[PDB]
Amino acid sequence: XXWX
Amino acid sequence: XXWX
Amino acid sequence: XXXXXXXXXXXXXXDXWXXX
Amino acid sequence: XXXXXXXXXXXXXXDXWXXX
Amino acid sequence: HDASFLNAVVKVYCTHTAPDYSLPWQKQRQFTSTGSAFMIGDGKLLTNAHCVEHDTQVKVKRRGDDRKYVAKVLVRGVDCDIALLSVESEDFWKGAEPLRLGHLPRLQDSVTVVGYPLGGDTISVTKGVVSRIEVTSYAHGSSDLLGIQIDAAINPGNSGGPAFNDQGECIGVAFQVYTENIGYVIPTTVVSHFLTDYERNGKYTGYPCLGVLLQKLENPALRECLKVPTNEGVLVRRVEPTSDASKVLKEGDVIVSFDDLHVGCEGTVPFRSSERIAFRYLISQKFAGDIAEIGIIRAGEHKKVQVVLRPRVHLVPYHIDGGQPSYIIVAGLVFTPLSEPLIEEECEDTIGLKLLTKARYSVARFRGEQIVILSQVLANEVNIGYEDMNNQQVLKFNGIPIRNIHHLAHLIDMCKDKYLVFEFEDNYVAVLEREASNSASLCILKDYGIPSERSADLLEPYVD
Amino acid sequence: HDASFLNAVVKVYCTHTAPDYSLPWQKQRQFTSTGSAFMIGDGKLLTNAHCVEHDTQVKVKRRGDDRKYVAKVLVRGVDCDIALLSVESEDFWKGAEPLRLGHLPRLQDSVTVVGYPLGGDTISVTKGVVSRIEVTSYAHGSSDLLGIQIDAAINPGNSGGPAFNDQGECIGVAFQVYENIGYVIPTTVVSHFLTDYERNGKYTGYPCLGVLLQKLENPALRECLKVPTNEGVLVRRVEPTSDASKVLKEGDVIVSFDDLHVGCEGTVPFRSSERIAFRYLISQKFAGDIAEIGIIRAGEHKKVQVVLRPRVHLVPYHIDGGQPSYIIVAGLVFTPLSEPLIEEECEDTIGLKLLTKARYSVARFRGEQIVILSQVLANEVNIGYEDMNNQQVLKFNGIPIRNIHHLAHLIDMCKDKYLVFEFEDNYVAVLEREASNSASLCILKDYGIPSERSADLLEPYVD
Amino acid sequence: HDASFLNAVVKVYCTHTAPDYSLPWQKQRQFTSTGSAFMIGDGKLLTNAHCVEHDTQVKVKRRGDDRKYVAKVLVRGVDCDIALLSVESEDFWKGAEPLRLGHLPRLQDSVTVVGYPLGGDTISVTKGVVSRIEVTSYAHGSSDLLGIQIDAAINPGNSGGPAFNDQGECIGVAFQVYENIGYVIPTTVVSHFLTDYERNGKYTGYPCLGVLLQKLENPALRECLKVPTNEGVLVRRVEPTSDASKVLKEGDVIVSFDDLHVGCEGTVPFRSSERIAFRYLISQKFAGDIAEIGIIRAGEHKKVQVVLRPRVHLVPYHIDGGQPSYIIVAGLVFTPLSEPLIEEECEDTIGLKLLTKARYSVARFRGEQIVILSQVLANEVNIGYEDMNNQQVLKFNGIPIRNIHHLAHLIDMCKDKYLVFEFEDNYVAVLEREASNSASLCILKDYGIPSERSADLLEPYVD
Amino acid sequence: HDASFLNAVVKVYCTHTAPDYSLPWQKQRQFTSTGSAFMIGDGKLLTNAHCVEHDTQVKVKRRGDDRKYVAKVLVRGVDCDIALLSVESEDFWKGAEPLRLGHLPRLQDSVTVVGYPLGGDTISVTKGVVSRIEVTSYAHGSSDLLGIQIDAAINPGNSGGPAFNDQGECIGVAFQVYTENIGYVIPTTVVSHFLTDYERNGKYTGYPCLGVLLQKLENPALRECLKVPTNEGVLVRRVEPTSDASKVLKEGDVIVSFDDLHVGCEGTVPFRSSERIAFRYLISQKFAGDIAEIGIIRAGEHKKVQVVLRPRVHLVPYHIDGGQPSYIIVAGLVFTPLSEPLIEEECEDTIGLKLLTKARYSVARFRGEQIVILSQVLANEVNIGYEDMNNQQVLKFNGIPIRNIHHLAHLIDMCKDKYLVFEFEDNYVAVLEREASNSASLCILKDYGIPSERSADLLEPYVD
Repeated sequence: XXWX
Repeated sequence: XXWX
Repeated sequence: XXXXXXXXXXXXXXDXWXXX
Repeated sequence: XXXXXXXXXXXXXXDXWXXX
Repeated sequence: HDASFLNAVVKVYCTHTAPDYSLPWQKQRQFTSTGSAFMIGDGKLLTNAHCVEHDTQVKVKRRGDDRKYVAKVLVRGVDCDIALLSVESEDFWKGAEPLRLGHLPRLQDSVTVVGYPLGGDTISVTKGVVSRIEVTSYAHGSSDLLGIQIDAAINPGNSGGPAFNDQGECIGVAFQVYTENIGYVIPTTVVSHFLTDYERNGKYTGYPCLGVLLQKLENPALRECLKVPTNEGVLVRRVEPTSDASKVLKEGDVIVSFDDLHVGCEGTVPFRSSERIAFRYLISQKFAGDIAEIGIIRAGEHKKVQVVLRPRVHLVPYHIDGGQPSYIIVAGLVFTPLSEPLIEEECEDTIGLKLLTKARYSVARFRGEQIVILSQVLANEVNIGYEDMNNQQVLKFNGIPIRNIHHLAHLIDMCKDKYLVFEFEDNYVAVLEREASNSASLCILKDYGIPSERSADLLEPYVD
Repeated sequence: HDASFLNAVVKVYCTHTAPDYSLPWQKQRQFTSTGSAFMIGDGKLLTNAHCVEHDTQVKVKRRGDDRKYVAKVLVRGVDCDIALLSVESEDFWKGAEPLRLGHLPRLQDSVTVVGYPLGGDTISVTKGVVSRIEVTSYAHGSSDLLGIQIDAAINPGNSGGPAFNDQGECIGVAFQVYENIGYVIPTTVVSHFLTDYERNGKYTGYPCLGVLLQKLENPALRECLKVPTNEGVLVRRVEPTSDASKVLKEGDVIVSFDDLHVGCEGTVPFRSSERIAFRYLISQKFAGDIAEIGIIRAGEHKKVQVVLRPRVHLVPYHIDGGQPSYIIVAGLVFTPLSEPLIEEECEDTIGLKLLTKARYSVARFRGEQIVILSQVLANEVNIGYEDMNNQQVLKFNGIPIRNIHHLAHLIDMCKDKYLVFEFEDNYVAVLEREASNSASLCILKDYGIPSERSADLLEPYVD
Repeated sequence: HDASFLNAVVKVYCTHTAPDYSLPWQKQRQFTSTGSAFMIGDGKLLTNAHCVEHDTQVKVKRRGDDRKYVAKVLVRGVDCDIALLSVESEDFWKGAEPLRLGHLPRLQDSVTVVGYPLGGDTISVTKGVVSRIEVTSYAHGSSDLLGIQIDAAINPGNSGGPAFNDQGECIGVAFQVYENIGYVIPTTVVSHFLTDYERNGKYTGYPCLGVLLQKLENPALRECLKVPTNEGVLVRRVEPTSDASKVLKEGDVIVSFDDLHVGCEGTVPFRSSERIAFRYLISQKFAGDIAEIGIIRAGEHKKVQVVLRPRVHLVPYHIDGGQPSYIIVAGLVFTPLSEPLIEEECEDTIGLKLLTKARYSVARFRGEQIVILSQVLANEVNIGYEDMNNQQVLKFNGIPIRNIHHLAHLIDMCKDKYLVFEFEDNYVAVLEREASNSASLCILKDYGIPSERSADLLEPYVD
Repeated sequence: HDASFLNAVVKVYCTHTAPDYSLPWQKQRQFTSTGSAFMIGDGKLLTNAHCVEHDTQVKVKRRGDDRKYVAKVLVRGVDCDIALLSVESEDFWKGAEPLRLGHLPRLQDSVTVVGYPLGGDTISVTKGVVSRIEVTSYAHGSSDLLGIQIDAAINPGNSGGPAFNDQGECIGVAFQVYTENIGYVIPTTVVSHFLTDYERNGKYTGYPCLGVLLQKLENPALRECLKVPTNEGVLVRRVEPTSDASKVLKEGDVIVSFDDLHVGCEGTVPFRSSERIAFRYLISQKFAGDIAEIGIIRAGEHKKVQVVLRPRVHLVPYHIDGGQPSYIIVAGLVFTPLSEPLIEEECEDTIGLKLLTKARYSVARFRGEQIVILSQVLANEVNIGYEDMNNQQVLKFNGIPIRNIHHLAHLIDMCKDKYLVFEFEDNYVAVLEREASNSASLCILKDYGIPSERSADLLEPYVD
């Protein structure tokens, strides 16, 4: 899960 | 050799 | 809950859970 | 003599013994 | 004469098979360790619980007797680290002259600890004084009970043998785990509590806690603000939701007396003639279920209340309740309850900040609550994308908040739905297809491979 | 004409004096460091932000010249680790031939990094190929950007010197601190940094979508979400301070971004036949750009528009240069929790709960701070509260604290009998207001201290 | 009546704030510690000097009482590591029964140390015998004194609590920092410390002969020196600031000291049949005592008289509490080299020559200091001299420097064009006086600093 | 074709017997090591001196030839780390096609290093660029000579083989001692200097130094105070008493030009068209005995002077002059000259501050000066009280200041006096009786035990  |  | 530090071992100073 | 630091390896910055 | 006393001390051989928490269909490697025990009278032997912990078999050897005998573990307190053993028979107990329990020593009282060092066939002895009488912890993060410090170091093999007066009475049990020169002793009083606990209830009910988080009031303005007279009282910062307090106490309460003993600025309280003791001590001398009367200052007003005292409820348990940890596997997704041993075994990383704090900082909101984690995913075509997922807390299943792992297990079995939807802590969501998960069942545990989808306790029916 | 190219590469001498983050009326021990910079044109020197970080003085030295000169730092992007420098001489720039910036290289392309290794003050060179092109992490300041890896290791004194083509164009900026792994900041990042600054006369910073994303590699997962093909990423969370919170919702699946299809992994078409992380797209925009986003919400296709701004950090890495904020109030020292503060004392004495809030919690609103008690300066008034270090403070006299300025204001307006601080644990410290106001001078005329505030906290507060 | 004895033993809570020795306008990070103290009579508490060292506040706590009280440090002998404390309550001392001091024990005598271990705030006890009686080293403050070793290890929180006879007399003070080896400061040392302070209303300190001695164990050596028997020690060196420099000479052999025969080893009769180090005798005198010394000089017997004073240290351990001295002058920070300074930065960045001067060189005159440049605060005026840390400075404008006060004076009187500092290596830094005087405010209004001196350097200077 | 070049490279086998300095009647343990060499033409092989250092025997192996041959060490520069070898014969040299020396490379020039890695029978190659051309040190604390840095790491076994152009010329010799990825190369120019040194003098005369301690003048006020115009010059802080300077230069002199090349604020100086170089470089390109013209500013006045340049005189030597270190033993008192190797071998403590500084900070006051130390005392009835004496510098003997150990040895032999009086650094004095010391001689070295009271060089006659 990545913040973009 | 000692200091006294 | 949360915001505690529930074990008296990982806390310290003046915050202690009372009991046995 | 004394008060030198004769090797350019144990000194540093802007103090250097000149030569080969 | 003197050597009669040492004849009451016994060497303890125990084979240990612990469960593996990381993979809890399996057990850890079987080993044998040694320790000490002694005759307390009747047909009973006293020892540390850690000596007989996870006992596959337990054997005891008399001093000056070649033959080993075979012992059974009657009852074991984990947080006070005590265990009783019975022995069979009739030969071992022949001509045995058991030890009597002394009262609690005074500082500087001479003490000797007797036990069997690791290695060798011979008994050993150390002498010193009682250096310290303090409340301490007998099991990691577990509880706090009275304890005696002595001026002499103790060999691991030497717990749980006796600690003696100069009058030959046993003043407690030696305790060593396995840079100090300070030995520890579980005192007679904690021992008595254990024995009467056992006589009354025929099983270990433990040592109660008040269920409360206290702040010392040293500062003048605090005390003035709270309307506390003289120097007395500790401020209640937090209460445990599963304890009878919190129905009784509130944040901002200053406990003042306990069973009509006054409580000071710091936690202490009258103990014996010249001495004071941490408030905790009184609490610990009660039994599970007991009521204590507590003098309180609420608002500005003196008030009396009653509180039921029960043993601490640990959301992330230290003790596992013995036996084997629960697990359930769905679509190769392996679930267990978070426990201290699991953390210990997985070490520091791969656990992670978010989860670690929850284990350190969180309290049970109701009895039976657990943190259910997904430890690993056993790779397979149904779980693709979900592999590489480690130590994640599951919150919801198909919309429903998970109370504990038996609950989760009951929800899986009642599920007729299209998908199995798992919402985790990150807000991460794993979706799986029910029918395909089932078809994969045998194939997954074969290949990995594992005897059963569950641990036995989760076959049982679920309640509420 | 080879030695011509080197002549644009300058050595950078810098003296850093940072703040003590515990008691930020003081400074830490100054140290000097060296690094590299090069001529990009106009009167401008390009280098690494960290090379000039908290600079008390900056000197630059031309190749084959003994004299140092005085450079001033013109602008610093922190998130891309880039800095521009000027020098006033007319020496220096005399006979200068600045570098041209080249385009983004392709793998196996030849590269030479030029800079000044630590010590000896003679220029150095390494040669390698471009091993990797990827979105990578920048200076733990984190904003993720495109980056180049090279087959060659780079000396710490070499960053911020240039990385060259075989055509003699600069393809990026050497970046190293302290493998056989080089890291280069590529021209497009540099370019972005320049056009940002060319407007505004100052560095605004790279924007972000403000969204927390899950790949969908699982067919079951997609069916459930009614995704047509395998494409899209799933929105787990939306930052409140982002424009996206008014537009995107948890559960949405984003599908296209300015008409580029987001893959079911995190990807996106890059150039020609290549694929790059979705983050690349967002990063190539500017603050205030509007992006059009394709989403699947419920089962239905939608189109939304989001304004893009730089991430609002609850716990900042940057500190904005110079002095950080503080209070005192009766020996209790109050500052904002920051990343730089988090390593002075490193990790301990901070504690699990704080550290995690710093790694996880997001701003609920612009300007929110996590305010901590760093320490207590022992004194009669605070007796019983000494020890007491690194504790987030929540309420003051019942009032939730927004940030340290809010806190400075509530205290100025107080007038009440006691000052009551509720901290993280529900631990509470109570002080007598008069006694505190009377002990002020004694405490900081003792301990001893320039003033009872950082200068900014004097200004009138907001809302 | 046992619990009666314990009731005199108190727990000590102390908050230490020391100076930063590099930039001594600042302080290091305060920390709190605990220790022990006991009642010796009058209104006085006895404890370890280090327990109260650089105290911002001191609290004491009676056994079986929850309340802390406020103690003030009355007097501190540093060289014996002893301290007296007072408390104003009339609580506290209410119902107090102070300890009686017992005589010096004999080996195998039973001993119990009583104190408060770190944490838990309950009293503790250990029992052992007296294992050793010897002249030992004190707090690296060095003055060598009589000391007791015990069969028992002692917790750090236990020093400065009492060590007891079986008769219940105090035989000394527990001393521990941080084996199964205890160290106790014996009653005779305590006694010395009290009578010293009882005069003068302050601590003068143990004196020394000021002489450097070689044993003669070699018969050849003795024949050569024409020593009658095997006895005597040989004088290699004499401290200039000692009274002995006017009386004793290199080469002398000292034979008796106040009519006690010094052995050819370093010894001396102790009590009954025991033998102790010569140092014991000197130590049992007071500053200003005159001692009569037997010597063999050339081949001839002589008798001389020497006044005895506390050793004059060129590089001090003590620092005399509170703020150490400093200058600045154009960013160059000047302080006295001290032992406490030598460990902040520990050993490195000091360098071989300095470290050795600190371990060897002796004062040529009272008040001599080794003055160092700790660091340089970068600035236009000092360009080229930054770096430049921890360098002893010798001359200022041709004038040999006696100490930092002398240096403060020469600078105040300067009026010349350049300020010229010659350092240890013959490295020389030259500054423009005007430019320096003009950069002052900017430098310390930047860096940034309370003032350009430590307060003492303002007072008029001496000669 | 290409492989013809690699055929000029040779593998070097060498057996090493070093002397023990701690006990210098003894030698260290004999071992064998490997390295690289190459044909430079004539009958000569080039290598690193450290490859053949303390050579018991030296053997070389051609590439693709099973037989080992046997080589002699013609001459060895220690501070430039170069050695020449000759080989016998007539078979080895058959069909050999030696390497020619290239000129000095430019930054980024392609380089390949060729040599024989430790282990295995096969030759290896690494390619990179010239990363750096700088003055560095080739032997610990010894001297500073030009050097080439390359972009590729080098295997210890790979020095002292050749470093090549892309034109096949050798641009220097590889150097590796035995976290970088940076290889070092002794350049052709330092090599030329060595070869012509050898042709001219038929022995190694070394690389001269100016004998001076310099300070950079960056600061404006310094330069203004010293009356130095523009930006030029370095300030003379100290001069070596054994060097022709100090008869010529004085503290406070600012050297301005050297052989009519101007010297800047920092030490640098015009080198090649776009480049500058540390002043040291010019100094190093001279030969022992050469005169340099030096432009100076004294007071405020420009002045020209001439200076003879000789190799540095090291009071505490690094190199020992090869062979075995001197020693003399009196009454069991063991004396040797202080040297770097001795320090290295005794490590950090037991050396001590006072002595260590002398070794770091002190210069020779005259040619032939040494620091003589008493390393250990071999216990015996004559030396009682003097045992336990370690690493002490001796200053005087019977009143006389000791110049070096040959001097001390000459004084012992000329001594007819009653006592042997040794005054040490502390002012400590050891007195011994002459006649008894002699009687003990045989007994002491028997018992300890040691072949000889001396090392051979101290039997020789003493001069002045």
